[PDB]
Formats: sequence, C-alpha cells, structure tokens
Amino acid sequence: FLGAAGSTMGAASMTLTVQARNLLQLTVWGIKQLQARVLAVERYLKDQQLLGIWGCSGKLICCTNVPWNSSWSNKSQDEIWDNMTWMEWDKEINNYTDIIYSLIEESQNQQEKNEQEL
Amino acid sequence: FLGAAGSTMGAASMTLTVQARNLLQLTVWGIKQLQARVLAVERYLKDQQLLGIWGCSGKLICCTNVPWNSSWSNKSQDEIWDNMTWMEWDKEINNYTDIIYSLIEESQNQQEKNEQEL
Amino acid sequence: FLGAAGSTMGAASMTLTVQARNLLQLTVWGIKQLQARVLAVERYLKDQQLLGIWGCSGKLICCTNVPWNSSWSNKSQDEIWDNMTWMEWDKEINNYTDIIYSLIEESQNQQEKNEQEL
Amino acid sequence: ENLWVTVYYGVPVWKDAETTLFCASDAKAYDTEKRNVWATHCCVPTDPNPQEIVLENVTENFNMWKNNMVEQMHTDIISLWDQSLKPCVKLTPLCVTLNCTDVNATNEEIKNCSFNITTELRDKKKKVYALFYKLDVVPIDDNNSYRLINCNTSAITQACPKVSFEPIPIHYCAPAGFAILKCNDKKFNGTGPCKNVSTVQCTHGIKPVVSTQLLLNGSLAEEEIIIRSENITNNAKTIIVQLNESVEINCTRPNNNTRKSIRIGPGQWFYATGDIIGDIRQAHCNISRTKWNKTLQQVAKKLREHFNKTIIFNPSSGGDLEITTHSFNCGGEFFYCNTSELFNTNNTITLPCRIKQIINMWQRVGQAMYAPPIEGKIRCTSNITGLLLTRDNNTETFRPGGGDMRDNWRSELYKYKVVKIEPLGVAPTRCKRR
Ligand SMILES: *[C@@H]1O[C@H](CO)[C@@H](O[C@@H]2O[C@H](CO)[C@@H](O[C@@H]3O[C@H](CO[C@H]4O[C@H](CO[C@H]5O[C@H](CO)[C@@H](O)[C@H](O)[C@@H]5O)[C@@H](O)[C@H](O)[C@@H]4O)[C@@H](O)[C@H](O[C@H]4O[C@H](CO)[C@@H](O)[C@H](O)[C@@H]4O[C@H]4O[C@H](CO)[C@@H](O)[C@H](O)[C@@H]4O)[C@@H]3O)[C@H](O)[C@H]2NC(C)=O)[C@H](O)[C@H]1NC(C)=O
Ligand SMILES: *[C@@H]1O[C@H](CO)[C@@H](O[C@@H]2O[C@H](CO)[C@@H](O[C@@H]3O[C@H](CO[C@H]4O[C@H](CO)[C@@H](O)[C@H](O)[C@@H]4O)[C@@H](O)[C@H](O)[C@@H]3O)[C@H](O)[C@H]2NC(C)=O)[C@H](O)[C@H]1NC(C)=O
Ligand SMILES: *[C@@H]1O[C@H](CO)[C@@H](O[C@@H]2O[C@H](CO)[C@@H](O[C@@H]3O[C@H](CO)[C@@H](O)[C@H](O)[C@@H]3O)[C@H](O)[C@H]2NC(C)=O)[C@H](O)[C@H]1NC(C)=O
Ligand SMILES: *[C@@H]1O[C@H](CO)[C@@H](O[C@@H]2O[C@H](CO)[C@@H](O[C@@H]3O[C@H](CO)[C@@H](O)[C@H](O)[C@@H]3O)[C@H](O)[C@H]2NC(C)=O)[C@H](O)[C@H]1NC(C)=O
Ligand SMILES: *[C@@H]1O[C@H](CO)[C@@H](O[C@@H]2O[C@H](CO)[C@@H](O)[C@H](O)[C@H]2NC(C)=O)[C@H](O)[C@H]1NC(C)=O
Ligand SMILES: *[C@@H]1O[C@H](CO)[C@@H](O[C@@H]2O[C@H](CO)[C@@H](O)[C@H](O)[C@H]2NC(C)=O)[C@H](O)[C@H]1NC(C)=O
Ligand SMILES: *[C@@H]1O[C@H](CO)[C@@H](O[C@@H]2O[C@H](CO)[C@@H](O)[C@H](O)[C@H]2NC(C)=O)[C@H](O)[C@H]1NC(C)=O
Ligand SMILES: *[C@@H]1O[C@H](CO)[C@@H](O[C@@H]2O[C@H](CO)[C@@H](O)[C@H](O)[C@H]2NC(C)=O)[C@H](O)[C@H]1NC(C)=O
Ligand SMILES: *[C@@H]1O[C@H](CO)[C@@H](O[C@@H]2O[C@H](CO)[C@@H](O)[C@H](O)[C@H]2NC(C)=O)[C@H](O)[C@H]1NC(C)=O
Ligand SMILES: *[C@@H]1O[C@H](CO)[C@@H](O[C@@H]2O[C@H](CO)[C@@H](O)[C@H](O)[C@H]2NC(C)=O)[C@H](O)[C@H]1NC(C)=O
Ligand SMILES: *[C@@H]1O[C@H](CO)[C@@H](O[C@@H]2O[C@H](CO)[C@@H](O)[C@H](O)[C@H]2NC(C)=O)[C@H](O)[C@H]1NC(C)=O
Ligand SMILES: *[C@@H]1O[C@H](CO)[C@@H](O[C@@H]2O[C@H](CO)[C@@H](O)[C@H](O)[C@H]2NC(C)=O)[C@H](O)[C@H]1NC(C)=O
Ligand SMILES: *[C@@H]1O[C@H](CO)[C@@H](O[C@@H]2O[C@H](CO)[C@@H](O)[C@H](O)[C@H]2NC(C)=O)[C@H](O)[C@H]1NC(C)=O
Ligand SMILES: *[C@@H]1O[C@H](CO)[C@@H](O[C@@H]2O[C@H](CO)[C@@H](O)[C@H](O)[C@H]2NC(C)=O)[C@H](O)[C@H]1NC(C)=O
Ligand SMILES: *[C@@H]1O[C@H](CO)[C@@H](O)[C@H](O)[C@H]1NC(C)=O
Ligand SMILES: *[C@@H]1O[C@H](CO)[C@@H](O)[C@H](O)[C@H]1NC(C)=O
Ligand SMILES: *[C@@H]1O[C@H](CO)[C@@H](O)[C@H](O)[C@H]1NC(C)=O
Ligand SMILES: *[C@@H]1O[C@H](CO)[C@@H](O)[C@H](O)[C@H]1NC(C)=O
Ligand SMILES: *[C@@H]1O[C@H](CO)[C@@H](O)[C@H](O)[C@H]1NC(C)=O
Repeated sequence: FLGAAGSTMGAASMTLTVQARNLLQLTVWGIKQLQARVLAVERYLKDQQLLGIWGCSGKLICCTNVPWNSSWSNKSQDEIWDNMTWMEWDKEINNYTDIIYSLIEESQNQQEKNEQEL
Repeated sequence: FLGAAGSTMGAASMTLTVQARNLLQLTVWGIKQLQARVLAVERYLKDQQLLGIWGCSGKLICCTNVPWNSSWSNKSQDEIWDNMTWMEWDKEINNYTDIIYSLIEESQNQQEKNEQEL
Repeated sequence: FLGAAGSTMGAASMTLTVQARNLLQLTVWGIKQLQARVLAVERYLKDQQLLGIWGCSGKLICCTNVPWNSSWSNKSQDEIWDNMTWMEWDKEINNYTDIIYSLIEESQNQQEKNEQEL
Repeated sequence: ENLWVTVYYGVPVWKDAETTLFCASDAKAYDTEKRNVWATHCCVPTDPNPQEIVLENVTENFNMWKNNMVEQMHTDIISLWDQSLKPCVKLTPLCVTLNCTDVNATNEEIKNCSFNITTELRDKKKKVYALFYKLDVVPIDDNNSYRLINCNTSAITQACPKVSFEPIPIHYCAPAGFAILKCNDKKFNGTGPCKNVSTVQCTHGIKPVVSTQLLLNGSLAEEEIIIRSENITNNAKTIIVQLNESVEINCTRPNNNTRKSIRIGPGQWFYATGDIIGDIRQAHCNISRTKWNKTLQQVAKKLREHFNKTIIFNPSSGGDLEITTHSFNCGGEFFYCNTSELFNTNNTITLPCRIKQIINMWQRVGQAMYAPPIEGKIRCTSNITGLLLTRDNNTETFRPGGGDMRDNWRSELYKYKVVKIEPLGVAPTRCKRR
C-alpha cells in the first residue's frame, strides 16, 4: 500500500489492485463510526459509477478516446513513465482534471451507445 | 435534468447520462438524513443489480431477447420514438412492467451463462 | 431459495440467480436495524468487488486461469457435478478457499490488463 | 482431465452466524389506544402467506443452549420495557412515612395508609389515603409507621396507565443475506443433529409470556413429553419439560377494586388503590385435579428414562416470591401463586395467590416498577404447556425452578438456527478463460 508511491508511473501499474482493494449504542462514539462507514461506501460508489460512465468498469487500465493536449503535458513518455512518480505527475496535471473527465463522459459514452444499437 | 421530459423518446436518449448521474449529533434532525443516505445507496444498488442480471450492467441502451406483445403495445415506431415522450410511454406500458422484467431475468441470463461455459 | 441445497452441484446452477438475488426515532430498536442495513450493503459490495478483480463481474459462471491441484481435490466430475451437493463440496475444499482466491487474483488480473493495453 | 478453477456465484450454501433479527407481527388489528408494547408501530407486518422450503438430503446441528436467538430476544424484551416506562411518572415523592392501619376486612393483607403529599403548589402538602398490599409495605417501627419496600434500594417508575403489556405473538425474522433454519424432527430435544431441516424467512409467532414455574401459553410437543436439558446429569441445570397436552389454569382476582387518582405534581398522577367494594376475598388459581395428576405422573415417567430411579416431586425450597411461587402477569396484574399443592379425586386444586404492586423484574434489583391498580375484577384463562424443573438414592426429587427468563424462550426457539449465506465458491471444469 503506497509502496509504489516512490516508484515510477510504469512500475506502479503492478500495484493497482493493492491501492484499489482497501476501499471497503446511542452514543456519539458509535454514531460517528456509522457515518464513516456510510461515507466509505459513498466514495466507493462514486468512483465506480464514474468508471462505468467512461466504459472503464471492468478495467484498471482503460484506454479512451480524447488525444492529449500540449497544454496538459508536453513531456515524452521517456520521462513520464520511466522517471516520474504518480505524485509528481498529479502535481502537473491537476488543473485539467475536470476538463479531461468531461471530455470522456461527453464523448466516449454517447458515441458508443448510440452506435451499438445501430 | 428532466430537460428531456417533454422531448420525444428518441431525442431523450441523449440525456440518459444526465438522468442516471445524480443518484448518488444524536438528534432526529441528523439521524433521518443518515437514513436517507443509506436509502439512496440501496435504491442505487437495486437498479445496478437488476441491470447486471439482465446483462445490461455496462449499458444505458441494452437490447435483450423477448419480442414485443401486441397486448403491450400496438403502436408503430413512427409514434413511439418520434411523437411520444417517456412519461406518455410509461403511462401505457405500466401494467406490464413486472411481466417484461421477469421475462428477461428468466431467459437472458440462464440461456447465456450456461451456453458460455459450454 | 436454497431449494437446490439438496440438489447436485450441476442442477443447482439453475438457481444462481435466486441465491444471488436476496442480498439487498432515536432508540436502540432502530439503530441496530440501520447498522444491519449498512452491513448488508458492505457484504454485497465486498463480493462484487472481488468478482470484479477476478474478471467475473458480469458472470454467475466464471472460468478463470489456475488449474486444479490434486491436493485440493482428486475427485472426478462423475461425483462432483452429478452426485454431490454444494454443501458437501464446500466441506471438502474449505481449507483451500484463501489459496485459490489468492491464485486467481494474482494471476488473472496482471496477465490480462497489461496484455490488453499492449 | 485438465480441470480448471471456475468461480460460481449464487451457490446455495451457508455458515453459522450471529446477526440482528427484526420484529415482525401477524396482525395490525391493534389500535393506538392500547399502545401494546408488542405493537410498537416500529414492528413490521410479516408475510401473510409465508413460504417454507424443505431442504432434502441435508443434516444440521442444532443447539438450544448455545442459541443466540435466545439472548437477542431476552435483550429486546428488557430494552422494550425500559423504553416503554421511560417517560412515565416517577414515584419518589411517595417515600414518606406511611401511617397505616388494617382495612375493615375485620371480624389481613390490605393496609390503609396515610401520606403527606406535596401538591402542585410547593408550599402545601395534602393528607391523602391509599390502600396497599402487605407485600409492598415494610414497617419502620413497632408502631403504626411504615415505608414502601423500594425506598431502601431504588426509585419507582409508575407503569404507564395507558400501555398494555399483554403478549402479542412476535416473529423473529432474518435480515437480507441471512436465513433461518428450522428443525422439523418431532422428537428433537436438546443438542445434536436434526435430519428433517427446512428454511424459513422467519419463526412462528412466539408469545413473550412471563412466568416462573409453569410455562404458559407455549407450543405443545407433537407426540410425547420431551425433556430438554444442557446437561441432564448436572443438578445445577434447569430441565425444561415440554408437554404434549395442555392443562388449563383459571385465575382470578375476585375483589372489586376502585382507582383513586392522586396528583403528586404538575401533571404527575399517581394511581392508588381506592376502596374495595363488596367482600374482600383472596386471589386464586384453579387447576383440574385429574388433568394435573396424569400430567405430572407422565412427566415422572418420562424423566425416569434418563435416570432409572423412582421420581417424586416436592414444593420449592425457598427464595423470594419470584422463585418460590408461580409468578405470572394477567390482565396487567401481578400474581404470585402457591404451588405446594401441585408438586406433591375429581376436585379442582385451588391455589391461593398473592398480589403485589412494587416489582423488580428480571432480577434487576435497583430498577423498581409500580403497577397501578385495575378497576373491576380479573379473570384469566391460560394453558400450562411446560414446566421448569431442577433436581436435588434409589429415588430422585424434582422441584420447580425458574427465575431466569431465558429458560422460557429457549423452550420456543429450540427449533431455530440463524445462518448466513455465502454464495461465492469454486469447483472444477475443463473450461478455462481462453
Ligand atoms: C394465555 O392466552 C390467553 C388467551 O388469549 C390470555 O387470556 C386473555 O387475557 C386477556 C387480557 O387479560 C383477556 O382480555 C380482556 O378480557 C376482558 C373481559 O372481556 C369479556 O368480554 C369480551 C367481549 O368481547 C367483545 O368486546 C371486545 C372489546 O374490545 C372486542 O374486542 C371483542 O372482539 C368483542 O367485540 C369477551 O370477548 C371476553 O371473552 C370476556 O367475556 C376485557 O374486559 C378486557 O378489555 C378491557 O381491558 C383491556 C386491557 O388492554 C382494554 O384494552 C379494553 O379496552 C378494556 O378496557 C376498558 O374497560 C376497563 C374496565 O376497567 C377500563 O378500565 C378501560 O379504561 C377501558 O374502558 C380484555 O379484552 C382475554 O379475554 C383472556 N382470554 C381468556 C380466554 O380468558 C392469557 O392471559 C394468556 N396467559 C398469560 C399468562 O398472559
Ligand atoms: C365495582 O364497583 C363499581 C362501583 O359501585 C360498580 O359500578 C356500578 O355498577 C352498577 C351496576 O351496573 C351501576 O348501576 C347501574 O347504573 C346505571 C346508570 O349509570 C349511569 O348513571 C350513574 C349515576 O350515578 C353514573 O354513576 C354512571 O357512571 C352512569 O352515568 C343504571 O341505569 C342501571 O340501572 C344501574 O343502576 C352503577 O352506576 C355503577 N357505578 C359507577 C360509578 O359506575 C362496578 O360494576 C363493580 N364491578 C363489579 C365487577 O362488581
Ligand atoms: C405455600 O403454602 C404452604 C402450605 O401449603 C406453606 O407451607 C407452610 O408454611 C407455614 C409457615 O408458617 C408452616 O407453618 C410453620 O411450620 C413449622 C414446622 O416446623 C412450625 O414450627 C411453625 O410454628 C409453623 O407452624 C407450615 O407448616 C407449612 N406447611 C407445610 C405443609 O409445610 C408455604 O410456606 C407457602 N409458600 C409460599 C411461598 O407462600
Ligand atoms: C389451551 O389449549 C386448548 C386445547 O387444549 C385450546 O383450545 C383449542 O383452541 C383452538 C383455537 O386455537 C381451537 O381450534 C379452532 O376453534 C374454532 C372455534 O370456532 C373452530 O371453528 C376451528 O375449526 C378450530 O376447531 C380448538 O378446537 C380448541 N380445542 C378445544 C378442545 O376446545 C385453547 O385455545 C388454548 N388456550 C387457552 C387460553 O385456553
Ligand atoms: C529513488 O530515486 C533513485 C534514483 O533514481 C532510484 O534508484 C535508481 O533509479 C534508476 C532510474 O533509472 C535505476 O536505473 C537504478 O537501477 C535505481 N537504483 C537501483 C539500486 O536500482 C530509486 O529506485 C527511486 N526510488 C524508488 C522507490 O524507485
Ligand atoms: C411540444 O410539442 C410541440 C408540438 O409538437 C413541439 O414542437 C414541434 O414538434 C414537431 C414534431 O415533429 C417538430 O417537427 C417541430 O419542429 C417542433 N417545433 C419547433 C419550433 O421545433 C415541441 O418541441 C414539444 N416540446 C418539446 C420539449 O419538444
Ligand atoms: C436425495 O438423494 C436421493 C437419492 O440419490 C435423490 O433421488 C434420486 O437420485 C438419483 C441420482 O442419480 C436419481 O437418478 C433419481 O432419479 C433420484 N430419484 C428420483 C425419484 O428422481 C434425491 O433426488 C436427492 N435429493 C434431491 C433434492 O435431489
Ligand atoms: C419434514 O418437515 C416438513 C416441513 O419442513 C414436513 O412437511 C410438512 O408436512 C405437513 C404434513 O401435512 C404439511 O401439511 C406441510 O404443509 C408440509 N410443509 C412443507 C413446508 O412442505 C414433512 O412432512 C416432514 N417430514 C418428516 C418425515 O417429518
Ligand atoms: C396516624 O398517626 C396517629 C398517631 O401517630 C394515629 O393515632 C391517632 O393519634 C391522634 C393524635 O391526637 C388521636 O387523636 C387519634 O384518636 C389517634 N387514633 C386512634 C385510632 O387512636 C392514627 O391512628 C394514625 N392513622 C393511621 C391511618 O395510621
Ligand atoms: C404530615 O404528617 C404529620 C404526621 O405524620 C401530620 O402531623 C399531625 O397533624 C395533625 C393535625 O391535627 C395533628 O393533630 C397531629 O398531632 C400531628 N402529629 C404530630 C406527630 O405532631 C402533619 O400535619 C402532616 N402534614 C400535613 C401537611 O398534613
Ligand atoms: C433495607 O434493605 C436491607 C437489605 O438491603 C434489609 O435487610 C434484610 O432484609 C430482608 C428482607 O426480608 C430480611 O429478611 C433480613 O433479615 C434483613 N437483614 C437483617 C440483618 O435483618 C433491611 O431489612 C431493609 N430495611 C428494613 C426496614 O427492613
Ligand atoms: C437427545 O437425547 C439423546 C439421549 O437419549 C442425546 O444423545 C447423546 O448421546 C451421546 C452419547 O455419548 C452423549 O455423549 C451426548 O451428550 C447425548 N446428548 C446430550 C444432549 O446429552 C441427544 O444428543 C439428544 N439431543 C438430540 C437433539 O438428539
Ligand atoms: C455435566 O457436568 C458435570 C459437571 O461436574 C460433569 O460431571 C463431573 O465433571 C467433573 C469435572 O472435573 C468430574 O471430575 C466428575 O467426575 C464428573 N462427574 C461424574 C459423575 O462423572 C458431567 O460429566 C457433565 N455431563 C455431561 C453429559 O456432559
Ligand atoms: C376453567 O374455566 C373454563 C371456562 O372459563 C371451564 O370450562 C367450562 O367447563 C364446564 C364444565 O361443565 C363446561 O360446561 C363449560 O361449557 C366450559 N366452558 C366453556 C367456555 O367451554 C373449565 O372447566 C375451568 N377449569 C377449571 C379447572 O375449573
Ligand atoms: C487543447 O486545448 C485547446 C483549447 O482551445 C482545444 O481547442 C484543443 O482542441 C485541445 N486539444 C485536445 C487534445 O483536447
Ligand atoms: C403475449 O401474451 C400472450 C398471453 O398468453 C403470450 O402467450 C405470448 O407468448 C406473449 N407474447 C410475447 C411476445 O411475450
Ligand atoms: C499444487 O500445490 C503445490 C504445492 O507446492 C504447487 O507447487 C503446485 O504448483 C500446485 N498446483 C496447482 C495446480 O496450483
Ligand atoms: C400425547 O397426547 C395424546 C393425546 O391423545 C395422547 O394420546 C398421548 O398418549 C400423549 N403422549 C404421551 C407420551 O402420553
Ligand atoms: C403435601 O406435602 C406435605 C409435606 O409435609 C405432606 O405432609 C402432605 O400430606 C402433602 N399433600 C398431599 C396431597 O400429598
């Protein structure tokens, strides 16, 4: 768990099942823990719902449509997958998180579901 | 959200990703809300479980086996998808909701899973 | 529900959709039931998460990699699927439950996700 | 022969488990005036057309003595009573010197007592009277000066005058993911395998009847008297005897009581026994002599099969009234009947009974309740469906047991077990992923 945090992005792909696995009286002492349990479930479901929307429900590694912007990253893979860690990467992309997600939901889903019926 | 409620059934198919997206102290003031959160999760999971049974877990549009009965609907698609709205449609099918669902669970699941192992 | 408990393992495969379907004021009287509801959800999600990891999320019958050990069972199918019930079977495998699950998880995911991107 | 691992989900198997069960009832025929504690309006209706599935070719080990359904039922009942009494009037203002004389039942057990009670206006007290049963009042002096028995230990909560405590059959039902197994072997006794096993959503309705020597209104054995014990050779254990035939008991409270409402504060009312109208007579219970005689002899005969000694019965050895007498509730009144005439022609056995209002239920000394009087007369009809017996030679002696209420529930829940479903499992096939 987070053993790969200092590893490069490529190497860290072998721990995706580790990081993704530990996500699951009338007194305040107890009610606050019940609330925590409900929240853990809600956070879990929100990530699963989002992956479902993107067509990534069965995948830890999920290729989608939407090419990369030079405004998001101008690095070669020689640096991104081999030298950088995921923390370092998140620190550079961060500002574009919402942008990228909208571009998948509004594309990958609509342009596959209508086409599949047709 | 429900912007498509007045739209025809076909047009409304573009908003399936919208309608499906907003589904997620020791005082009564707060306990009733904790209970509401638990219920929202339970309703969400029941719909997801049912889609899984029908083989529709990854789809917003899911074709299944089971042909239509003239007792369910005798309209052409010229009216159903192009003039009628989903509210109007639900008002005509309603009585057959349980019938159609049973016919998918008892067919689409059993006749695909045994065959896939074989 | 458990009607197939006395049936053989093969016959019982027709009820997988049955067994898998029924899984979903301030006072102790009420708080204990709220806690029970939260637990039912947590148990449900843990089984679904595990099936997802194994690549079995959409299936009631899921073939995986990992061959059988004679140390687990040296019984022929002539008895396993045609004469034995699932309770009887669980009583013979039990000790290897964690072993098999570990082998599926650590093989089936890593050997598919990378191969699919590549 | 190259078999591969295949995962199956929805496998019909189970493991023993302990979980939270819920209250369910058959009828919603109960109104909101009665407020029966077992019609809480927080208890759900059960299935009017319940299913039961017979499991063929299965064996299941049942154990009534280690059964956790019993502990849960016990806990729910204690909790229910404490909650029901929570908002009602406290009688701590009555712990005052009582000036008591005998009632005019003259030429026994009822005392006419005077109190000094603070009225709604704190500057004034009023002198008032109430009648009390002797069992509720302890002398302070050798003079006519008395105290209520609880002031020495605990505060009293007055039972809510509008709340019924009449038993209503309750079904204990499993939560999602769980199931209840039922043993259908007619002769199933204590612990061991049951061959005829079935699955239900829930238990039959069980009436939460409280009694200490004779079990009342339960379910009868199908063919013969069944004797159940954890360890039949351990004299410290209760032996639960289930009868295959009921014996009726007719109980009454023959004097006509009246109720006197005494204000003890700003909306705080105390209900006192007022004057007795008509004759003053003793409470009692009626058991047919012939039915009792054959029943007790059959119990001795069946007990003999486990001891091979001549079996006799004796009256209880001593303790407080809850253990020495047949304690039971009827009509909301609390009776303590003397059973020395049972554990010993064509007449009726009439057992004298005493009645008391200050109660410490389930041995919870420190939490007293006051049972307000009921106007008019009381008539009860009940069935003896079993006995709670203990043991001390070429003979053996049995005596009434009881006191600990869990023994009265083991007698109904002995047939049930809670298991959880574990639907995920593995079996061999030549089918492989690719
Ligand atoms: C083992 O099982 C047995 C069998 O169930 C248990 O024995 C039962 O115990 C019950 C509770 O003690 C007892 O019920 C009381 O019976 C009294 C006598 O009733 C006679 O008249 C009725 C007439 O019936 C018709 O009217 C009623 C009115 O509701 C309808 O409901 C019926 O459907 C009929 O339409 C006969 O049916 C009986 O057979 C008798 O002849 C009743 O008076 C008493 O009711 C009063 O007390 C109630 C307390 O909860 C209260 O809710 C109700 O409203 C009444 O109270 C009014 O009157 C009093 C008078 O002082 C007043 O103070 C109140 O303010 C209010 O105005 C109950 O109905 C069962 O009859 C009895 N069964 C038998 C066969 O004896 C046994 O207890 C159990 N064992 C143990 C250990 O628990
Ligand atoms: C226990 O003692 C109680 C008190 O004495 C008994 O109550 C009494 O019972 C008798 C017999 O039924 C009643 O007599 C009848 O009364 C009605 C009229 O009643 C109405 O008018 C009176 C006037 O005082 C009023 O008090 C009542 O509340 C009514 O408004 C007549 O029409 C009949 O013919 C007959 O006379 C008494 O009235 C009644 N008293 C009270 C105060 O209710 C009770 O029955 C005894 N219980 C037992 C089991 O013996
Ligand atoms: C239940 O009822 C029985 C009677 O059926 C009660 O037993 C009787 O209790 C009285 C108590 O005063 C005994 O009287 C005393 O007996 C001793 C004997 O040595 C004597 O020395 C005393 O002077 C006095 O007479 C009476 O004998 C006894 N009856 C029998 C047959 O033993 C019993 O106490 C009642 N129990 C309850 C819990 O109410
Ligand atoms: C105490 O035990 C006796 C039996 O020893 C119980 O008496 C039995 O009660 C049942 C009701 O649960 C009666 O069954 C039904 O009675 C109705 C009456 O109209 C009838 O129409 C139905 O066809 C059916 O027979 C049963 O006959 C009756 N047995 C006798 C011999 O009367 C009694 O209810 C138990 N409880 C109490 C408090 O007495
Ligand atoms: C922390 O950084 C150091 C320095 O880069 C990593 O150690 C070497 O990294 C280079 C990168 O190409 C490898 O070629 C070397 O083989 C690594 N050294 C060794 C001894 O293997 C170090 O591994 C980084 N930390 C983590 C967790 O990877
Ligand atoms: C409400 O009904 C009106 C009337 O049908 C819809 O307006 C027209 O619908 C016809 C149907 O074939 C179209 O061909 C026209 O082009 C629509 N009018 C316009 C100006 O586009 C109206 O759109 C319906 N409401 C909604 C939300 O669709
Ligand atoms: C319980 O075991 C019995 C005995 O095997 C089962 O009954 C027979 O099982 C054989 C097994 O090959 C079948 O060929 C027979 O046809 C079965 N008998 C009948 C009348 O069909 C019985 O079915 C088992 N219980 C369950 C629930 O299957
Ligand atoms: C085994 O137990 C089952 C109940 O689980 C018994 O089946 C009941 O038999 C009676 C007989 O008249 C029927 O009225 C019930 O409707 C049956 N119940 C169910 C659920 O089928 C069965 O008879 C018992 N067998 C033995 C040998 O005791
Ligand atoms: C209440 O207490 C008093 C004395 O403690 C009891 O005795 C009465 O005392 C008064 C004092 O003046 C006398 O006038 C009365 O005549 C006494 N009564 C009798 C019968 O002699 C009184 O009896 C007690 N009351 C109760 C209900 O116990
Ligand atoms: C409280 O109780 C006491 C006695 O227990 C009452 O005192 C008696 O009051 C009467 C009134 O005439 C006197 O005649 C007695 O002599 C008093 N007894 C004693 C021992 O002095 C007292 O009055 C009661 N308080 C109230 C408010 O009634
Ligand atoms: C106050 O409570 C104590 C116990 O908490 C009582 O002591 C015993 O009470 C029982 C009850 O019948 C008697 O049989 C014992 O003989 C009592 N002990 C002694 C040493 O006598 C005490 O008696 C209670 N107060 C009063 C006034 O009785
Ligand atoms: C019902 O009673 C029988 C005895 O008639 C119990 O038999 C068991 O026998 C073995 C033999 O060594 C003893 O070790 C056990 O202790 C006995 N069990 C008990 C509970 O004493 C049988 O187990 C009893 N219960 C059931 C459900 O069959
Ligand atoms: C019932 O419990 C009693 C408890 O003592 C067991 O009997 C005795 O157990 C002690 C344990 O040290 C032995 O030393 C004694 O020799 C035992 N007594 C006899 C007569 O053997 C008793 O065995 C238990 N019975 C069952 C059926 O479990
Ligand atoms: C208990 O009370 C019941 C009635 O409440 C008695 O049953 C009556 O018995 C007589 C005997 O001849 C019959 O004639 C009546 O018809 C019965 N009544 C009913 C309603 O059936 C019963 O006998 C009493 N038991 C005792 C021990 O006295
Ligand atoms: C990059 O950002 C610009 C901003 O206008 C946008 O027009 C272009 O389409 C984006 N490229 C990608 C790959 O989304
Ligand atoms: C239509 O309903 C009838 C009712 O008997 C049924 O027999 C027929 O198979 C149904 N058709 C479809 C498409 O289910
Ligand atoms: C069976 O267990 C042995 C234990 O060493 C292991 O080496 C072998 O690979 C196992 N076989 C299978 C099919 O996993
Ligand atoms: C059980 O009750 C029935 C009622 O007819 C009786 O015949 C049978 O003998 C009783 N059982 C025993 C052991 O006496
Ligand atoms: C009841 O037990 C007492 C014990 O002393 C005995 O003397 C009396 O005769 C017994 N009564 C009957 C009816 O056996």
